[PDB]
Amino acid sequence: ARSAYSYIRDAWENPGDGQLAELQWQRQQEWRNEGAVERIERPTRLDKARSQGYKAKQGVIVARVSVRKGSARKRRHKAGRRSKRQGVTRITRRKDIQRVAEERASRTFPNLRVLNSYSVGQDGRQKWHEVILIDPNHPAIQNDDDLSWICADDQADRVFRGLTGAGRRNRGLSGKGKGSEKTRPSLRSNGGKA
Amino acid sequence: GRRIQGQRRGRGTSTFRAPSHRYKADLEHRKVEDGDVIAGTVVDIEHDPARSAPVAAVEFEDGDRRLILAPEGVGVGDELQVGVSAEIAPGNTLPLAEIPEGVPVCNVESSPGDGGKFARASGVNAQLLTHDRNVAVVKLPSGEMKRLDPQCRATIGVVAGGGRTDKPFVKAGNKHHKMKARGTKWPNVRGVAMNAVDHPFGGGGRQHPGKPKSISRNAPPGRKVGDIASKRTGRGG
Amino acid sequence: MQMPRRFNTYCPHCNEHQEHEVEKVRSGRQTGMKWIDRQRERNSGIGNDGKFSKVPGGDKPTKKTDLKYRCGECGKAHLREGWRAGRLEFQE
Amino acid sequence: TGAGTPSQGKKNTTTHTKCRRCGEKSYHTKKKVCSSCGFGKSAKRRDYEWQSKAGE
RNA sequence: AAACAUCUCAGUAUCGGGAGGAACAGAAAACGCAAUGUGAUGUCGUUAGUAACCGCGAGUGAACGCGAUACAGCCCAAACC
RNA sequence: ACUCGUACGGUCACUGAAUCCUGCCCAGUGCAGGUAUCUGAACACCUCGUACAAGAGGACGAAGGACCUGUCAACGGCGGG
RNA sequence: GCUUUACUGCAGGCUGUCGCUGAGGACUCUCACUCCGGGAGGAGGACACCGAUAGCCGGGCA
Ligand SMILES: [Cl-]
Ligand SMILES: [Cl-]
Ligand SMILES: [Cl-]
Ligand SMILES: [Cl-]
Ligand SMILES: [K+]
Ligand SMILES: [Mg+2]
Ligand SMILES: [Mg+2]
Ligand SMILES: [Mg+2]
Ligand SMILES: [Mg+2]
Ligand SMILES: [Mg+2]
Ligand SMILES: [Mg+2]
Ligand SMILES: [Mg+2]
Ligand SMILES: [Mg+2]
Ligand SMILES: [Mg+2]
Ligand SMILES: [Mg+2]
Ligand SMILES: [Mg+2]
Ligand SMILES: [Mg+2]
Ligand SMILES: [Mg+2]
Ligand SMILES: [Mg+2]
Ligand SMILES: [Mg+2]
Ligand SMILES: [Mg+2]
Ligand SMILES: [Mg+2]
Ligand SMILES: [Mg+2]
Ligand SMILES: [Mg+2]
Ligand code: NA
Ligand code: NA
Ligand code: NA
Ligand code: NA
Ligand code: NA
Ligand code: NA
Ligand code: NA
Ligand code: NA
Ligand code: NA
Ligand code: NA
Repeated sequence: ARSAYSYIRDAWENPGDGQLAELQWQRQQEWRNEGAVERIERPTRLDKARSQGYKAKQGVIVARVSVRKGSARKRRHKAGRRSKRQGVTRITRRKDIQRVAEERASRTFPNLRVLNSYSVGQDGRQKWHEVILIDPNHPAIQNDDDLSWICADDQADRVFRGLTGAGRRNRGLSGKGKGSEKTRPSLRSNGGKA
Repeated sequence: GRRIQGQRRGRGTSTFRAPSHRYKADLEHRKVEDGDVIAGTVVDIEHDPARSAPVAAVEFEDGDRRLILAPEGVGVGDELQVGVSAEIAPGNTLPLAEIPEGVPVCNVESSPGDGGKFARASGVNAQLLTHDRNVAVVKLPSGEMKRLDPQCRATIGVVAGGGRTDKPFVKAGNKHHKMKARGTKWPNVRGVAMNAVDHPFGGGGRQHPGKPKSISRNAPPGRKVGDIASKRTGRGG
Repeated sequence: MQMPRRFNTYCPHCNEHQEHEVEKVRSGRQTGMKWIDRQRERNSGIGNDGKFSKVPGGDKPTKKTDLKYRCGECGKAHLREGWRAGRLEFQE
Repeated sequence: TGAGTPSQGKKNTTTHTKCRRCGEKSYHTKKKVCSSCGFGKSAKRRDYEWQSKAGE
């Protein structure tokens, strides 16, 4: 039969309807008063967290991060620029908000490593994402066959190098075929053309 | 060109800042739980560097010693009172509602409890006109009719120091000394006396504004100079 | 100048002289779906839009004759070279 | 007053000094910042790619 | 580009953040010599200055495939406990 | 920032002590107010088109403009016959 | 470098629209949101702010 989890998931398909709607209307009031990075005891979306690698276990951490909505916060040019480069208003960053959130969280927990993240809504001026981080130095995790991979030395600061799921999709690596000529194996090896 | 003087201002550098560290007190009404049992005694009358007008030191029953926006006719020894039950005499502060119309008022709050915002300069005063259970109409020194919450506190009387504007400065030096006590760049160089690079009116073989002085409300900073959104100019008609 | 609305002449379709009807070519409406239309939308952005920032040329003192010749029997039309004409009016 | 020789006489102020971190006489004692290694400003050592030819 | 605005120089110079002895990528919601076909990913040779872009100007510019190098495939979430 | 400030304030400009004074001009330009009517973008709405979509048109119409007015110690003007 | 009713654009201002945003062509309310208040609570209120987009102005700047 349906897992209880399927009900959490099912509710988040429409965060604007039913109970979830009223719940969000309430929570955001408190969230808007919390910091930029708030560690939380439990994922707001269990099914999603668990689906992304979460586990009720020592060394597993979750944190809700708030990030502003919109385009790049850019300063107008202070020297000569051809029209093409005189823009300010329509310029958007190449890193999506979710990735920005994942980075702010990781910096907050210097010792932890980002495992994944998911969205938990937004109001008119900010978006909230919950990030799952892992303690690569805790034996509880070092002895976990489903997570100890994140303990390896080459997984250090993985979020800052775009090795995150959100980091990889944002890098245009989803497609294995047509369209990923200038993304795989890396954006940089392809002369930054994607 | 270069940013105009008006633009250098906003950065809040030393030249444009007020000598705050040299000011005495942030004149605001007291906060009373309620009742009115708050009365104090004028201990001294001091000079307020930020307003070129006198201010009075007052010791309150509950040991609190604070400077206050002093109205005309208040001396050492006098007893002032602040609250709903405050008496109706010069220097006492109480919500507009409790104030009898026709009475000149000063240091009027815009929102109840904000400590006072209107009518605070030398010799000016507000004029409570209408009452109501909803709105208290007051006439501000500019002549405007202001609808205020009757719960807004105010001080009875006109601000002290009246008539200061009556005497001319006579000389640059006097302006200078006063100006030194304010957040302002002085003296003033006319735009038309500058180079084009420095001001929209700069340049030319002779001095004159290069265009009409009346500028739109929508003009951007760096260009909004001269007569801002003037509804008219001159003295004609 | 003046010009007959109808007259006998060669119809390149019937391949034989027949009465034709002369008419001025009315402009057809654009659809905004040609490749150029797509390039305009796609290539216009921040700053100058190259060719898409250019604006409509001008006018020659007199324009050339822009007519359609319709075969009176097979109903098909053909085009001809035009000649400079300040004004062109038909007769009947 | 000339901006040259006559204005050189007032120069008896101490600014840049031997830096505790890098040893270069670049520690601005007024700003408490080394113009050479970044001491006082950055935990990381001051360095720029323009300090050498681009392809080197 | 014999001016110059899109274009070009160039995603270059330079700047911010970070990993490793190598990084990154990686076991198809692929390819599409259309097939009764291929079979994770890098890289090298080629495909090819071809397709594609472009005041359709000047310029710009791949991929599949093929020949090679080296080869390696797996773990969760959930169902049921 | 102005601002420990509040129109007897302080911002933006012009003229430049005193004395006697400071005429005429609102057409243009500027600013400001008003505006039946005209003009006026996008979203949503209606029609046609498309099993969808592109697209064409309609209705509605903000600021702004047209139009009217105020204003020269506003830019400036004060001729020929 | 500077100017402007040169060309082309870019900030900025005004204005419509969408999101935040809710209850019963004009209107009431309160629960988001904003502000005043130490607090209780008051004022404002689905507007304003902020995000997005559209038209006008736009040598302030390139
Ligand atoms: Cl990380
Ligand atoms: Cl003054
Ligand atoms: Cl014709
Ligand atoms: Cl194949
Ligand atoms: K260039
Ligand atoms: Mg590589
Ligand atoms: Mg104060
Ligand atoms: Mg004066
Ligand atoms: Mg000063
Ligand atoms: Mg002057
Ligand atoms: Mg000069
Ligand atoms: Mg200028
Ligand atoms: Mg003069
Ligand atoms: Mg003059
Ligand atoms: Mg453009
Ligand atoms: Mg010098
Ligand atoms: Mg050239
Ligand atoms: Mg050419
Ligand atoms: Mg290129
Ligand atoms: Mg291919
Ligand atoms: Mg297992
Ligand atoms: Mg002079
Ligand atoms: Mg506040
Ligand atoms: Mg220029
Ligand atoms: Na970290
Ligand atoms: Na690309
Ligand atoms: Na001038
Ligand atoms: Na494109
Ligand atoms: Na050249
Ligand atoms: Na040149
Ligand atoms: Na081009
Ligand atoms: Na073959
Ligand atoms: Na006039
Ligand atoms: Na006028």
